[PDB]
Amino acid sequence: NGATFPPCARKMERADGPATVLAIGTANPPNVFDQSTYPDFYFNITNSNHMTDLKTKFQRMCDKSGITKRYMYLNEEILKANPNMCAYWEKSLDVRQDMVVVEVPKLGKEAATKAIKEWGQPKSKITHVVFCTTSGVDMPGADWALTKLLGLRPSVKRLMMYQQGCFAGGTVMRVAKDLAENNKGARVLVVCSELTAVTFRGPSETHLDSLVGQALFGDGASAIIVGADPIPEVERPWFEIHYVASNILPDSDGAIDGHLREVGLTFHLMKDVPGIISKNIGTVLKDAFEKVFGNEEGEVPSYNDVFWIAHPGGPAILDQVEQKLQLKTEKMAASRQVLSDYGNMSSACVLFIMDHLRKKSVEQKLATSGEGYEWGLLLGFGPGLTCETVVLRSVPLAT
Amino acid sequence: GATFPPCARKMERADGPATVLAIGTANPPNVFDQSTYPDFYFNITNSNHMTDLKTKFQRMCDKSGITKRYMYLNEEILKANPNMCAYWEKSLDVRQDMVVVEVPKLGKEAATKAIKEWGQPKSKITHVVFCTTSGVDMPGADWALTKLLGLRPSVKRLMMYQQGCFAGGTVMRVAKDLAENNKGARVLVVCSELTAVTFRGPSETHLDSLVGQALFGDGASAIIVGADPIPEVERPWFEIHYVASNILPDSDGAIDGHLREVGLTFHLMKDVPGIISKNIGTVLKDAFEKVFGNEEGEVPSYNDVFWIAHPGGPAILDQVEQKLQLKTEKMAASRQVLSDYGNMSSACVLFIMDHLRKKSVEQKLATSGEGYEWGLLLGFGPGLTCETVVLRSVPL
Repeated sequence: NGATFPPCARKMERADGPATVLAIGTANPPNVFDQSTYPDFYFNITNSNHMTDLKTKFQRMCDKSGITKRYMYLNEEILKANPNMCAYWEKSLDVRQDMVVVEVPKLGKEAATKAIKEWGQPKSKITHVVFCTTSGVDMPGADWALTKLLGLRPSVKRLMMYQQGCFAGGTVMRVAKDLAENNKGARVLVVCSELTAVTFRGPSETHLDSLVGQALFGDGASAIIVGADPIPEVERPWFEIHYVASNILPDSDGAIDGHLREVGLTFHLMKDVPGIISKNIGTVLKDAFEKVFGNEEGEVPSYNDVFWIAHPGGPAILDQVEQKLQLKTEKMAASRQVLSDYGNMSSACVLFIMDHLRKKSVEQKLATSGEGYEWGLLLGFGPGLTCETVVLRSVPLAT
Repeated sequence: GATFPPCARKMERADGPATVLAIGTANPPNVFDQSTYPDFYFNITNSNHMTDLKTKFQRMCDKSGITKRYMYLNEEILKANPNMCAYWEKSLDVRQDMVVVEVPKLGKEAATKAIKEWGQPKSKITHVVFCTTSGVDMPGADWALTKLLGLRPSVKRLMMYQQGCFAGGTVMRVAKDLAENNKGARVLVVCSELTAVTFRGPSETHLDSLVGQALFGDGASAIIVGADPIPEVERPWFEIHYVASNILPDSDGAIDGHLREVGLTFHLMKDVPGIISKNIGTVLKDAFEKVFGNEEGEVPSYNDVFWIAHPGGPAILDQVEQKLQLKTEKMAASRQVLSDYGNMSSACVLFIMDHLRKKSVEQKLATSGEGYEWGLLLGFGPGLTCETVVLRSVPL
């Protein structure tokens, strides 16, 4: 028998509208690093100035990175007091953990305070917390730590996403979607907070993929408030989450691997990451657009007629996706702007881009929060090789 | 505040409650008798000179409520790794080498059993939730499990790392929203825990680390969760109706865990059984109001629901029983798993769920929950976090 007790009404009432972004806040550590002269600083502080050839290669990596500056919790004083972090391969995890278990929820709190202020509702209305970081682990997690720092209700429903990597900006959108939609009244605080203190290390002539990481990764935290059924005249919608998908791309074993070791977090590239992403992105998107839009003539937007939020893992990914899909160069502009101003902040990146997109749209008096377009994409890429796809709708603006 | 015109939900949602459709479990092959574990433990850590500490540990084991545990570790592995037999040696790297391979492996064993019971093609799994407190890696154990099972590369994964002992409740809360908000979703949930990250030699000045050595065992459990079971094809066992999370008052620092170069370290700083047992009544009173209302004759007593309680240790079960005035039968299923397996962290509560339905079938009871319609699943861990889940059984 597949017998069951008599049905009862859904005991936890669900919402009816789509999960909606209601506020966005961001924060970065206070130490600014100009990319043009980062090689000078980096080879000085790692006591590596005798590696003249390797410094030239690193100057090339920095010059070609698409990054103008980065923010970091680390500075010269902290690094000098921790020589094991300045070496390429010395036991360090303990001091790295000591830093990030405190500083990632601290930075997350700064971003969350800004999101909550914009939202304009009292903190006690937050029912769910999603915390995402690739920088350290602890028990209780950063989610608990953030709850304490902000003074949220002790009954918030928390989800702690540790050690996930660069695609997880897409993942948290996918997680928040179901939380918000399946729970009437739920208001989800999503915080992504990333610090390079776990990955910073000195240079090695035989590990150029680890060196690329030293040129690309920067610090940042972003926070959003997600809910369904926004309260009219009280809350303000900015983006709607309509579709989510995840894909391990074909032939991509080992493309991006990271290991938490006694020497800290190591970062490995072993496949042509921009090549794998660009080779497969068309089928990923074609499937997503079919699910969202169907396929009747004149009903499916062209890729040039949606807004783009693409994780800028490096400039080559954006370049090769733009080439493969024949995007006009303005499509990737917002994603490139955040790469320029902040570098690769791992999971936090895509929310910085989302914030930049709406703020530029308002300033330039465009017809929507997504550059004048109704529909858009948010894409995360990372270990797997995992591609996270999110189809969004903007909101109309007065032009 | 304007929006575009509303449209129908683009990913259709389900209508019924999230339902447990299958359960499978698995344990490493090395069995450890709890009565003689102090002999084994003090020998393999070369600590036989700590005569008074061993007496203390024999007492802890005698009173643990545990008869046996399963572990990936054994004498051979431990002799090859003296840095794990010391109290405080750099070891993380070898611990990680073990658990990044072995926790998805053990999870795959439990998952294959769940999937076989479920009876549906594995390509029908749409989501994976992987939960562990044993190691971290990128890609994570969710990706590894997906590869080992041959699941569809488009499965939507949720990787829950470094969670701790409450997370068996957390994954029920996560699976609920995944299943209910997505028509057709079938969620593979796996909890897999290995003591290789926490095992270490004894210290006469850190008795709380000695607690973990007496209580923690290894295991993995897997469930298939979905809403709207396919008629005459899938078989419901339990329904998820209500979930809540609470950080209990005055519990700051009661249970901390840190991942260090010496592995995962375990710290107890307040009266954990006391904090849980003194605050659980308020938590459950709230959940029962939300689920059943406040009307005379409408709300079941705690004695008239089935219990699935994370057996962090015997004192938690004993004090919850006393503070809530439970008859002794209520904690029996939870105590049975503690006896047969020890504290398997997040995986425990799903072992208890499996035992409960299996004992119900073999004893020809009226429901999959010991004959009771409504039940509770509780997880407890760092925070101090209490995860509460109200379940419904099915008639038998």
